[PDB]
This record gives sequence, C-alpha cells and structure tokens, in this order.
Amino acid sequence: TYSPLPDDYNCNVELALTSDGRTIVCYHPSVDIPYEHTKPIPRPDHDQVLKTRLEEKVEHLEEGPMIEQLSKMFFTTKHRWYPHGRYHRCRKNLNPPKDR
Amino acid sequence: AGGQWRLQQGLAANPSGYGPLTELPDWSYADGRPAPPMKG
Amino acid sequence: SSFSRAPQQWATFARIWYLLDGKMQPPGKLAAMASIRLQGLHKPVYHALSDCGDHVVIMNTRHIAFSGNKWEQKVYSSHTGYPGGFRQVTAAQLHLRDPVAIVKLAIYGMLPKNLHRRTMMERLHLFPDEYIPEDILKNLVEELPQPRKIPKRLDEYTQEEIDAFPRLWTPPEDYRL
Amino acid sequence: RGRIPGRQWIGKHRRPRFVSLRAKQNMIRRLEIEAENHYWLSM
Amino acid sequence: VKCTKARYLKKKNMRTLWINRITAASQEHGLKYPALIGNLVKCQVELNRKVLADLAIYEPKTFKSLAALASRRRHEGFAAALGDGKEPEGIFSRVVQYH
Amino acid sequence: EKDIIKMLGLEKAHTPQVHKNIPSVNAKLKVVKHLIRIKPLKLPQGLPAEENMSNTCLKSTGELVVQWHLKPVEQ
Amino acid sequence: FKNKTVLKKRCKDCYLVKRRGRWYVYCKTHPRHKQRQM
Amino acid sequence: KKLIAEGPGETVLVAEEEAARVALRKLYGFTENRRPWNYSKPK
Amino acid sequence: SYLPGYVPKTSLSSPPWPEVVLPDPVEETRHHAEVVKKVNEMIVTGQYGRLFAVVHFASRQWKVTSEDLILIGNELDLACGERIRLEKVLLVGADNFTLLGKPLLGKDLVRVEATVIEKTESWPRIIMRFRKRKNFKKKRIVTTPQTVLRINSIEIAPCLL
Amino acid sequence: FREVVETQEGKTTIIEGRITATPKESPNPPNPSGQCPICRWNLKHKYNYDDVLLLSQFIRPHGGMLPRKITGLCQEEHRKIEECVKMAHRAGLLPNHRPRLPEGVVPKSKPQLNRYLTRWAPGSVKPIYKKGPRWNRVRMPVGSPLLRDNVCYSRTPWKLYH
Ligand code: FES
Ligand SMILES: [K+]
Ligand SMILES: [Mg+2]
Ligand SMILES: [Zn+2]
Repeated sequence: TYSPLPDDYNCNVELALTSDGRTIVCYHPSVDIPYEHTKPIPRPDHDQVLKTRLEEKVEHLEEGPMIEQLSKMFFTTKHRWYPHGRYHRCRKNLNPPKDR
Repeated sequence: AGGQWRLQQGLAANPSGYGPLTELPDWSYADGRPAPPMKG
Repeated sequence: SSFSRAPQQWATFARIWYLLDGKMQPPGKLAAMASIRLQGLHKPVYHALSDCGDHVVIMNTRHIAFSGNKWEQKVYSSHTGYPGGFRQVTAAQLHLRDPVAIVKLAIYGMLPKNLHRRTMMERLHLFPDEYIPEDILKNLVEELPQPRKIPKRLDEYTQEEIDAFPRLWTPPEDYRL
Repeated sequence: RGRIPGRQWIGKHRRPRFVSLRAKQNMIRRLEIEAENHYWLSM
Repeated sequence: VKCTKARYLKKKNMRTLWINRITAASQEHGLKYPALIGNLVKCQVELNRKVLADLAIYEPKTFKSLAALASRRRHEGFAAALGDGKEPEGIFSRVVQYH
Repeated sequence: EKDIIKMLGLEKAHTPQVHKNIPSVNAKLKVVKHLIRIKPLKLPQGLPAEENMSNTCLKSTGELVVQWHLKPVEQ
Repeated sequence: FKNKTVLKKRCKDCYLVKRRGRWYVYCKTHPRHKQRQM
Repeated sequence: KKLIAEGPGETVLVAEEEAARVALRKLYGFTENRRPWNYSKPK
Repeated sequence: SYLPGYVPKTSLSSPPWPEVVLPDPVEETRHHAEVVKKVNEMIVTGQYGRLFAVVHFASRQWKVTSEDLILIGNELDLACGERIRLEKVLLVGADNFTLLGKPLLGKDLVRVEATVIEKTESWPRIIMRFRKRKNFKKKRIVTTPQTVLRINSIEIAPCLL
Repeated sequence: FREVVETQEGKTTIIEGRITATPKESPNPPNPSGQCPICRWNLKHKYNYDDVLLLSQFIRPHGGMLPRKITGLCQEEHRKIEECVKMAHRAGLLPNHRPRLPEGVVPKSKPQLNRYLTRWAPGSVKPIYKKGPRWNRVRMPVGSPLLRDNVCYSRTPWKLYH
C-alpha cells in the first residue's frame, strides 16, 4: 500500500526494475476529473413600443481617471499605462523572429 | 552533487570522468560501421 | 494536450488566487509564502522577464502571533523627511495603528528590490477579521495550509487524551495544593 | 552609527570576524587528509 | 568587454534558472531540490538540470515519476540508516556495477 | 614549496602523479604534505604487461586495473 | 537609589529582588541602602 | 459521465469550443502526441 | 501497560514526519514483474504515439524527438546527408510509459537516428580585454564550427524482461 | 490533597482541614531506576512548552509552581518545567489556571497580542531602538536557553535568538 507520492492529482505512477536491474520502468497513466468533481456551466444569465435601441454611451475619461481605472482593473501600476517616446517607439522592432 | 556517494561506491566523483557515459562512442553510422575514435 | 496555441498560452500564463489564513501564524512565514506566490517562484515556467505572479489574499492579519517578546522589542522606524521627524514605534503600537501593516512590511521586505515589487504589492490583498469582498471571495482558487501548527490549550484536549497521558508522580495526601 | 575606525581589516581596531560551522568542518576535513598523508608517509 | 565577460554570467544565470524551476516542480510534488538531486544521483540517473527543467515544463508525468523514484530512494536510505546494516539492500538501492 | 611542487610535477591540480616510496621522495613530500593527497598504488591484477598497456585505468579507489571493458558485470 | 554594578547588602535588613528586568537591593530600616543594578 | 475532452479558454463559450475542438482532434486521430509520419524508405 | 522504552506522547516524543513502511521485497518484485510485462505488451502492440528521448551527445544532454533540429558547436567530420545513430540514450518516454537508463539504456531497447543537414561556422564572436590605466587593450574575433543534425526516428523495440 | 475551610458560625470562626482524593502515579514506569518522574517515564529532553498535559501536573490551581521537594524532580527538570509553565501562561495555554483575583476587582480591557516562546515578561523589556551593526547586533531572544539540550530532529539547531 506504499506510494512515494499520492496518485490523485496528475497520474498513477508505478515504478519497476527489469530483471537485469539495468532498466527502470515508469508507468504513468493520467488521471481523469470525476463527474462529481465538476460544476454545471452557468449558461442562464416587455411592452416596449420602441425598438431596443442600444448605443455605446461611454464618455472618454481624462488621463488620470482612465489610468487609475485600468490599473484597478488589471491590478497594475500607472507607469505601465503611461505612454513612451518616439525614441523607444522607433527602437522597438516591428518584425520580431518567431520560433514556432 | 553526489561526488562523495560516487567515491564511496567506487566511481569517479565527477560523472564526466572515467566510465561508460564518457568513454563510449557518441555515434555510429546507421549501416553499422563504427565511427572513428574521439580525439579526447 | 491537443490545445490550440492561444488557449494553451492563456492556460499556461494565468493568474491563480491563493488564500492564506493568518490566524495565530508567524508573520515571517506568511510573508515568505506570499512572496513566493507573488514572485511566481512556485511555477516551473517562472522567469523574471514575464508576469508569473499570482494573487494572494491573507485573512486574519489582526490575529498574528510573534515569537518571544517581539511585540515589545521589535521596532519599526521611519522618517517624515522634516527635521525632528524620526519616528520609531513598537510592533504592538504599529499593529494597533494599522492591523495590516506588519504583514505588508514583511512581504515588502521579502520581495525583490526592483520595480516589480509595487506590482506584486498591488496583486497582494490583505484583509483582517475574516472579512473578504464578494468578488475576491468568488475569484479564489486554492487555500494554502497554515505554516505553523496551532497548539491546543489545556481545555481543548479531550478526556481520552487526558486519560492516555499517564500520571507521573504521587503527591502527598496531606499537601494543601 | 556603527563605524570601524580606519580600514576595516587592518589597524589597531578591526571589524571582528567569527568562525562558522562550515569553516570548522572544512578545516577538520583538511586535517584528516593531512593525517592520512602522515600515515602513508610513515611506511 | 561587457560582451566578452557576459559569457561567464550567462551559464551561471541559466543554471540558477534551472535550479529555480526544478525547485518549483519539487515543491509542487512535495519534495526539495537537494532531496531530488541527491536521490536521483543515487539511482545512477545522470540527467542534468537543463534536461530536468525541460521535463518539468513539458513532461509533468515523467517528472512526477522521477520525483517518486527519488522519494523511494530517500525512504530506502532512511530505512538503511535506521537499520543496523544487517538488512538486505533495497530494490532501488542496488547499484549496477561496471568494469 | 612552490619549487618542490614544480619538481614533483604537480603543477596542475587534481592530476595524479606516480612516485617511488623511497626516503628522498618522502622527504620532498614532507615539505608539501599540506598541499597534496597521498595514496598507495594498489595493483589487484599485477603490473600492466606489454599487451595490456592500453586498457589500463586508475580508479578513484587507488587501483590500477589492467582490463577496462566499459561494460557491466554479468555476475 | 544609587546605580551600582555589583550590588551588595549593606545590612541584614537589605533584601534583593528582581523587578523590571533589573536587580534592586531594597531596605526599610536604612533607606539609604537602596541600590539599583546598572 | 465519462470525460472525452477538456478545453481551456478565457470565457465559458471559448473553453467549450476548445473542448469540442480537442474532442474532434481525438476522434479524427490528429492529436498533438500522435505517431509521427513515417519517412523511412520503402523496404 | 508500558513496555520498556515507552515514551508518553509529547511534542518531541515522536518524530515530526510520518513513518514509512516499504513493501515486502518478494511482493514488490512480483509487482515489478507485472508492470514490466504490461509495459512490454504495450510496446509490442504499439499503444504509443510520439516518443521523446534524452540522449548524451557533444558533452551535453539533448531532449529531442522526431523532426527536431540540434546545433552542435563542433565539426563531426561527416558529409551532409549522412545518417548516424546516437548510441548514448539516457531516457525514453511516451504518453504512458517512461524508461530510464542506469546511466544508459540498451542499444537493442532504444535506437535514435539523426541526419547531418548543414555544416557552417558561428557568427563572429568578439573577445576584447581592456585594463584601466595600464595601456592594455587587445581584441580577437573567432568563428566556431557548427553542425546541424535533424532527428529522424526514435524507434523502440520490445526487449524488457 | 488537603483543603482548609473557614466558617464564621455564630460569631465563632472555625478553621477545619479535610483530606480529599489524590492522584497516584501510573503503574509500571518504563524506567523504574530513574530518580525523577521525568527520567522514570523517559521524558527527558523530550518535552516542550506546549505539553500542557505534562506541565499541569506540577502546577498549582491558580498557575503557581509546586515545590521541587514535593514534586520529586531534580533541579534541572524543575527549572525547565518552570520555564515551560511560564511560557505556556504567556501563550495562554492554561485558561483554567488563572491568577486569583480579589472580590470586586474587574481587570480593565487590554489589547490582545498572541505570543509564544516568550522568555521575558512582556512588561519588563524595552524597545530595541538601536539594533547595532551586524558584528554587534542586538538579537531578540526567542525560547528558553535551558531547553537547548532537547532533541532536534531537524538538522538546523534551535535558534534561541532572532
Ligand atoms: S529526571 Fe532524572 S535526574 Fe531528574
Ligand atoms: K583600523
Ligand atoms: Mg574607514
Ligand atoms: Zn539596608
């Protein structure tokens, strides 16, 4: 009943040695998430004479409030949202290499 | 790491020293012809 | 895992929310765990030139425990910059003035001394008295175990354990204990 | 506020230095090696 | 001059990054970097830290198997140390002798 | 001490060198005994003959084996 | 009180007690015998 | 009540679409860890 | 009720780690035999996909698979297009099973083949040494040879047990 | 044990003593040859401040300490148990054992500060305003130096000064 590691999160690890002792065999089939350990998808979320006329109504906040909103939204600081200069903009490479 | 254990077991402290991992040929031809010996 | 490139990258570089209970726990150990989680040193894909940090929410910061006499010996010092503006306070005074200051200062001291430390502090969350906002409670993922095991008081021990622990000496029958 | 007069490691007053456990272990190891050298030179 | 001298620091930085990633994986699996490296060496598994980090990033199940092997070797070593030495060597404690 | 090391030939560290267990060599070694490690040369299989002068290996245990197959023992 | 390094009892009435982390030689018959550890 | 595929994403709909794509790949045999194409000469 | 050597349960009476009871050697040997048999049956039936191998080459370890490219900073004295076999394999792995060598796997067990596809020289490397206030300044430019190998097939054979 | 009762009956105070049931040592000690209960039960170097089940057997109901002669312990174990009991009291591990308060005296509200391994009294030490240099650092004492000989399973020895 001895197990070096628990077998309930990633895979069932079984270790063995060949007869000559020169080869170590590792058998690790992955575990599957049980049905009981899952949540259902939250799919669920008038006499209107006029149509549902919805328009984008968001005024542009100033630099300060906008940067504060972005920092609070993304859990960051204001310096990242503050702009940069033409020197760095032109130094940045527009065609970076791609591995895969 | 493990140099003392290797010395106790009778092997070189550095795994890159004498042994099959270092002195065996690195490669050989697919047709089976042995490769020329390494300069080291 | 046969994932597409964008879902795979989004899954790999994702932020996880950890919860840490500070109920009678060493502030230094709490700060070490929080610093590890904030730096992302717990991830095999960690690198400095990336954002591998995870959100940490520490509760019960008011109920931290200091070993020894640190509440009276440990001193936090600061300077307002003006002449005669050098202020030193004890750990107890700082805790009374701000119940989330000691853990915050410990985490700030343990984090790397670079420009990412402020972002890590922003991602860090501290709440006293077991109160957490609904958003923060809903976006939680994992709860880290407490580092220090809380000892039990004499009244907490069960009668079974009391009977199991044997008597060691026989007091005189005439003593006035 | 804690100053060492003059240079730290030279002069009449110096910054104190303290021996560590690993330093003691290293010295003991070298002493054992030299003792074995003495034994092997004994014959 | 900086370019010439940075070639020494590049290897040190790479090794430090590999050690950090291996430590992260070991902590995820419940072990530590020394208890992993030493117990893998005791099993005649000569995998360098770069390969170990690559396995931790891309082969989580293989790395878990390696961690289980290291933990088993560590437990066998603890048992041997606790014993008087008369006990036979463990299955994974045997060393394949070369000549 | 520098000159005695140079005469002994131990200019490169961690490089084994062979010397004769004679009083003069011992006297030379006694001056640099705090910089060197000394072991006895153990010959479990005898001196290397002319034929097996290329299959010799000096193990970390101080043994000069004359056969080096780079293969595990079948046993 | 008088600060001293080696506290001594000037009379038999003097008694030693450790308070506030420091030793004190208190006395009642001769209050001048009161001493504080330095 | 048997898992056939799992998909990650930023939203529930995207994750479900990715899970369906993974299931389709598994059914069609175009898994990422599939057997590589054999380029050996006809022998 | 207290045998000799008994210690009442306190904070330091028992070690702070749980005790480990290793399996019996004979039963564990039987379990190992069963595991080896089932893994060998999987290998025979071909119930595996892409294989990855950690091998030793050019004084370092490479984790490679099929269609991979490796750049060795050394000339191998071979013509381009030649196929070679990497004989130093330390690890082989698949989705379900992993085999480790001590410290190397069997040649019959695992065979890894590569093809030489390119022989080049590295980009110029500058070695500049400058010493302050000593009129000491020297510069060198070097170009190390390089060889590109494409891994063609990592083939395993049933040889366990 | 023995209890004393004072009754002011009819302007005539009567002081009486009565004998109540007393605990006895558990039978078959593992080490009968020991000269103290600790060494008889092989608890030497194997207890700490958190062992309230052990500390409570040598303390008064109000939190005091029992005489060494009455307990039967040796001087070293007596001092160690006294230090452990002080640390337990400072850590609040003995809620039942509290100092006796005179009638009509209600303690004022005080801030609560959880603590453990408290060597000195909380109201005796002064703040470390000047820590000093590294070679002359003023360390904060943690734990009791008397427990330096306790078993240390960890490789790192106990740090008695932080
Ligand atoms: S416990 Fe043995 S001498 Fe006191
Ligand atoms: K000086
Ligand atoms: Mg100076
Ligand atoms: Zn007096």
